[PDB]
Amino acid sequence: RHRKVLRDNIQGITKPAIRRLARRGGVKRISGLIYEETRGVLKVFLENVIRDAVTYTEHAKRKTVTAMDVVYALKRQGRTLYGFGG
Amino acid sequence: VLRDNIQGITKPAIRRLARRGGVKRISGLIYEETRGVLKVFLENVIRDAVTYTEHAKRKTVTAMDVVYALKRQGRTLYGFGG
Amino acid sequence: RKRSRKESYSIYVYKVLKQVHPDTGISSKAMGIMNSFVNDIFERIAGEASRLAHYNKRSTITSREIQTAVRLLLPGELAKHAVSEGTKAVTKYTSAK
Amino acid sequence: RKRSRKESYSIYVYKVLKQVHPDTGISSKAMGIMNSFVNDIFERIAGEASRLAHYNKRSTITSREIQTAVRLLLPGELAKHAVSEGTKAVTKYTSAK
Amino acid sequence: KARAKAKTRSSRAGLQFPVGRVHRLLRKGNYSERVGAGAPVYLAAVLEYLTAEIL
Amino acid sequence: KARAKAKTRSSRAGLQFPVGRVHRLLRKGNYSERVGAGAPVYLAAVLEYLTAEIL
Repeated sequence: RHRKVLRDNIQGITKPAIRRLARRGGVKRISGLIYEETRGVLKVFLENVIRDAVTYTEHAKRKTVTAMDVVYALKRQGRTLYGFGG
Repeated sequence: VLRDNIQGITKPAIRRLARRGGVKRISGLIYEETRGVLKVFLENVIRDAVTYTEHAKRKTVTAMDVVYALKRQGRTLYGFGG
Repeated sequence: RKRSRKESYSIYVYKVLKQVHPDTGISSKAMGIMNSFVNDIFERIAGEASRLAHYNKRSTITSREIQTAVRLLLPGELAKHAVSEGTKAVTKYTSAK
Repeated sequence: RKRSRKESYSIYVYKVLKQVHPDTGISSKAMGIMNSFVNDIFERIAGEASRLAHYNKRSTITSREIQTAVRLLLPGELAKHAVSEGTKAVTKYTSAK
Repeated sequence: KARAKAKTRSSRAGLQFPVGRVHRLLRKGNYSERVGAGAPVYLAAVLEYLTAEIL
Repeated sequence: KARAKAKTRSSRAGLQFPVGRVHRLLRKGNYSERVGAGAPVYLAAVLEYLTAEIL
């Protein structure tokens, strides 16, 4: 058998979920090639933020990533986040 | 005769700038809109500049005020000190 | 029995809310939002004031510097009204010692 | 006879330039550019270090914090080579007291 | 001594937001070496007005 | 006393950028209360490397 669920990866971010997301942005009609590209885009964003978060985590000699690290890592990219402390 | 002075930013100079930006062909209506856009940018900067100016109780605008006001709008500028 | 102590701006936000809309409540998440918002604005203003001070080789942050930073960061009419409140506050505080 | 004193990083840049390309000069404007560049990077790194320290409730800025800030601000290979140079410098400084 | 009873600086300012906590936060936080008495009142007032507008 | 002759910290580092001026700039600038000896050497090396790359 070969499942590895659909890639054991980003492909669990299913199509209709992206559809709902595009619906939030007011969009009506989407092409079939969008999905994959969006996924790649998402990955890049996450990568950068997570990297920074992990780096903050590494400075405190912890093995648990806290919310605060995510907040700060987001703040440095100009995407400050409210509602989780800081 | 003077013409609100925004007209000192003439057509051919704007054409030249657009040429530096890779533009080949320009409609006639661009000019007015561009002028307005330019005005807005300047206004914001100078406001901040003058604010820094007002804080020192000086009457002479210095480069540093402009540099700071530019820095705070996310358009940091190099080559005039600081 | 060991116990810590985390401060916030909650209680004060609650007071203000009861002043402006007596028959209205507010959830914990939103209060957290307001807490983070207050912290963010505080940080911006203090940092900007610091930068102004350092640029003019003055070692004291005063009301003047705060006023300046407010005019820089905020736009227009919001700045004017807030500045009004600040000036009124200083005038009241300085008199009734 | 009254006279001031404005410091800059000019001379050090000149040394570096002669080290890397002996038969080459540089104009004043570009030297000013390099001066501004240096000051900007210095400000970013120190500011970020400060923010890291304040977030972990440590009141000392050490080499560790700088190293972390560098890994945060700069991307990839530039960071790796820079970090290596810095580590080498610390290792040389600490030994030859 | 007399030890006049202490009212809060907030109560002198006629404000609800605090002052003393703000002063402490300005001292700890590497913003300046010294802080003048007037600053935190101004700052607190600004915060109050913004918070009132939002709510 | 002996008063060994003072070589620069830069020379100990084998660098061309300075160190002492950086130390002063970190003390004045409200970045932290105290600064450790290792930091400015690290920062100096970083500045020199970047400068060399650009030139």
